[PDB]
Amino acid sequence: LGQIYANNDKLSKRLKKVWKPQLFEREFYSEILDKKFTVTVTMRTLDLIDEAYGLDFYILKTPKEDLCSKFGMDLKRGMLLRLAR
Amino acid sequence: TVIVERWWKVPLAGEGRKPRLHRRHRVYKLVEDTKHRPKENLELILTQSVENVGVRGDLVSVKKSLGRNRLLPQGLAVYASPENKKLFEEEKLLRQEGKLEKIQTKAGEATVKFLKSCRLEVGMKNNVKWELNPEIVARHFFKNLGVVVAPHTLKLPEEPITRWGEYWCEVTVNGLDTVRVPMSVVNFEKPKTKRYKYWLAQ
Amino acid sequence: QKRREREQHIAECMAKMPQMIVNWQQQQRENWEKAQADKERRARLQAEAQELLGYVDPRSARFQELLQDLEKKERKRL
Amino acid sequence: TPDEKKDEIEKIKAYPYMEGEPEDDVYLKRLYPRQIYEVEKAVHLLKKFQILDFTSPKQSVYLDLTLDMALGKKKNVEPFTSVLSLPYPFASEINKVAVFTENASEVKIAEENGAAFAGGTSLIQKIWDDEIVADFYVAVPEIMPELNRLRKKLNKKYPKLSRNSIGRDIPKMLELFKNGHEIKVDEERENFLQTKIATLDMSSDQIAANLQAVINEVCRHRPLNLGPFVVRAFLRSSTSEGLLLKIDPLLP
Amino acid sequence: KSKSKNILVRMVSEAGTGFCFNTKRNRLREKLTLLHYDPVVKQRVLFVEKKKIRSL
RNA sequence: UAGGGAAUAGUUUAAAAAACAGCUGACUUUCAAUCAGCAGAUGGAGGUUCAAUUCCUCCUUCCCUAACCA
RNA sequence: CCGAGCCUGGUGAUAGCUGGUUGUCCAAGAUAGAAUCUUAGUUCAACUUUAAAUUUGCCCACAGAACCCUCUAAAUCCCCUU
RNA sequence: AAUUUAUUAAUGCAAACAGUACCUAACAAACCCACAGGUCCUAAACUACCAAACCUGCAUUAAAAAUUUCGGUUGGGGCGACCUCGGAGCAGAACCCAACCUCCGAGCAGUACAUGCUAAGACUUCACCAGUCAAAGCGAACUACUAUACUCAAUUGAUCCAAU
Ligand SMILES: [K+]
Ligand SMILES: [K+]
Ligand SMILES: [K+]
Ligand SMILES: [Mg+2]
Ligand SMILES: [Mg+2]
Ligand SMILES: [Mg+2]
Ligand SMILES: [Mg+2]
Ligand SMILES: [Mg+2]
Ligand SMILES: [Mg+2]
Ligand SMILES: [Mg+2]
Ligand SMILES: [Mg+2]
Ligand SMILES: [Mg+2]
Ligand SMILES: [Mg+2]
Ligand SMILES: [Mg+2]
Ligand SMILES: [Mg+2]
Repeated sequence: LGQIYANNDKLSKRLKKVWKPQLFEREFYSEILDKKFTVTVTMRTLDLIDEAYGLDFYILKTPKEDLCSKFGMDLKRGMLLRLAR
Repeated sequence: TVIVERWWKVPLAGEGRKPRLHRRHRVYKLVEDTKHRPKENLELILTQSVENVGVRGDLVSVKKSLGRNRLLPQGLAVYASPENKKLFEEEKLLRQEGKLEKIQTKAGEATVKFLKSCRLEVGMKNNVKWELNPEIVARHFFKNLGVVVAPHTLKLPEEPITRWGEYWCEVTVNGLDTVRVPMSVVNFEKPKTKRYKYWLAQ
Repeated sequence: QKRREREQHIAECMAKMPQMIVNWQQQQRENWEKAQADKERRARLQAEAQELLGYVDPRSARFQELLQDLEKKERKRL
Repeated sequence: TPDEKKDEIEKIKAYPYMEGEPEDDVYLKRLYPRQIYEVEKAVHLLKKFQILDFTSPKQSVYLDLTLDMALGKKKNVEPFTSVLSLPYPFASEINKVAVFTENASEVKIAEENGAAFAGGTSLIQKIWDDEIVADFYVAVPEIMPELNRLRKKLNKKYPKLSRNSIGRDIPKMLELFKNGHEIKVDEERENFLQTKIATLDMSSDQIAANLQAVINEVCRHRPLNLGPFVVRAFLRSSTSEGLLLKIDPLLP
Repeated sequence: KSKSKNILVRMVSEAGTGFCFNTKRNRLREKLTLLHYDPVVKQRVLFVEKKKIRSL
């Protein structure tokens, strides 16, 4: 949620502007939980999962402030509880 | 991802303090939208065989759509992580020297599948007396079927062929798979004549 | 290096200058003698033509063209 | 630089090619790029094919050259015919040349240098009133006014200064033509040049020399270092497929 | 505000010093070559018009 | 102003040609058309080359495209 | 009291516009202009006030300040002395 | 009227998402071959189509709106006219002096190419800004073209900014 100058000229009108992410519904498989989840994601999430070599690594490695998802934090607790027990 | 930057400078806050943001610092300019960037490929290690690439343990660079929507979900491929690379590398050593048997390369599987379902038209000229030998027959794979066959691999029926007829050529692909293709010896027709005669006519 | 190059460029350009002036002075004298030739010839031809026809683009154009042809015909012979 | 012409030049450069047979013994041609290169091996291979595909021992090697005959500047060069005899002219005998010269001593120089057809008005009138066929025509400046009658008949094949076929010295094209072999040009102007090099029985070294001569001959039209003049080279026999030569070393 | 009969042009010294001055010339007349004092070399040098600054 | 491109007979095109106009005529009541003739050109300057519309350079005019803000 | 409701808040809105601006006593104190979306206002000059510095200020004798053109004007400027 | 398209709709591109197809106009002139056809006089090269929507980003065009303004002088305002600069009268003789007073003009042109540099002392449109004249000096010019701050009355535009 921000503002922009029309035609990128500070002397022109200042307009409200919202940039929204492109959302995709994709299916992921968790090895630790042995379950498939249909989750709305962005292309960034897919890239981050690729760099982590899987959903389980992404969920476990990513700190709370980077996941930015209550569902993601719930998956982390589920995975961690299975590993702990 | 949209990447933006502020039009107006934000004053330094210092160590251990939060920046003082005025309402002018909400004015942004679009630096870049990363969805328009040139797409990069995804490096995966194959598990099963696929038409494009099929050697188990082959490091393949695929389109991110292909890897994410097909290979990885179905188990046909795995991530090229350091741990996975080590495991597949170890298996390669065993295949080369150990009990584990050697397997066709990516191209070898493609040829074998084509050689299983193909018939060779070995056009031979009527005027000149001709004897069919591996070298001559090898040439016709290149011209007719488009396969580049090494002369030594071919195994002919071992009966001298000087008459138009039907025989069998046993092709060995890379030394592991032996395919027997139907062989149709026919009177040679030049490319232009054969295409005009039949392809154009019908 | 920059200073040495600029000084060298000026020195070279300024050793040619004396001859350049000689050529320039002659061109001015030549232009003075060409203007006189033009002043004379154009006026006479154009003046006579205008007096006859109309007491003047067509006549001027003709004289301004045939004279060029005469010079070209000499250049063609060369 | 028209998009189609320049884009194709970009595309043809893109076509991949490789050195050496792939590891696989038997491989589908589609699965790997073009491979066979060396000009020596290429000639030897073309002889191999001749034996396998029973055909005449002597055949015309119709080397087709995808020579960048364009893009000197953003303005493109044009197709000409720089005629030069190869070091060993192949056994084909061609002696067809028409010379226009009337009431001039050039009539002698024309025939002295081996002109097939030399004449003036009588020859010009024969061309207009009745059919006659020569491969190439030459005319002195004095006869060009009269020759203008055959401009329409020859459909721009009449002598032109652009092709160096108008001049007091006729032997520019006349003398060298019989031994010389014309570097003709494409009709579609796609830059491919079909120019026979040698008979198949010609020794590899002689054919290799015949190849190098053409390389300099073809660059003659635009021998500038500004724009690369050669892209690909396919040495094909009459009854064989073209082979991609490694011409880069031989270019300069 | 009137018909443009003259133009302003930049005269560049031929000494290589790079000293320049602006002069007014008739639009239809040929490019000016002038002998003008060049302070860098401290003597009169030939100048040649290079560009037209504006229309006068 | 910026670069790109362009300049051919009075006019419009071509690779030094054709078409129209001017037409001088012939023939049509008149006029058009039609036939046959005749004039006619390589923006300007400089240079290369034996020879330059066809190589290059500067200038004029015009177009294109983008400016024309303060 | 709808050319656009009402209430609260921003809010002590802003107003070159009008109105108002609280004890005593004395003193000096009137007015060329310029620019300005400026002529109902401002800023700079000018005038006016206070303090300070050191030196002339005012009034004015001769001599002196244009031809062209009609009223050959009343006067002015400069200016020692006083 | 200026500014604007965030918004809404349409269109294009990207993003996202399937795969599908891979390309044929001889002809012997001579010779061979029982045919069917071949030898010579080329039998090369070359991949092309291509995923409907929704959503997101970037553009373009519309609709529908938003924000803001609507100069001054003026024998009231409007209408007409005027708005900067120079010469003359009013203003007769140092300077200054107004009217929607009376008259005439300017928004250049032409010649130089030292209309190079530098520097006492002055003038000044009643402020400021701006504008004006200049000895000596350096460097030139010069052998007497009323010559070294051109002729000309006005012949003109600050700051920011832009180009270089
Ligand atoms: K009142
Ligand atoms: K006011
Ligand atoms: K009144
Ligand atoms: Mg009410
Ligand atoms: Mg108030
Ligand atoms: Mg008092
Ligand atoms: Mg104003
Ligand atoms: Mg006032
Ligand atoms: Mg006194
Ligand atoms: Mg306004
Ligand atoms: Mg008013
Ligand atoms: Mg009034
Ligand atoms: Mg009005
Ligand atoms: Mg003053
Ligand atoms: Mg002096």
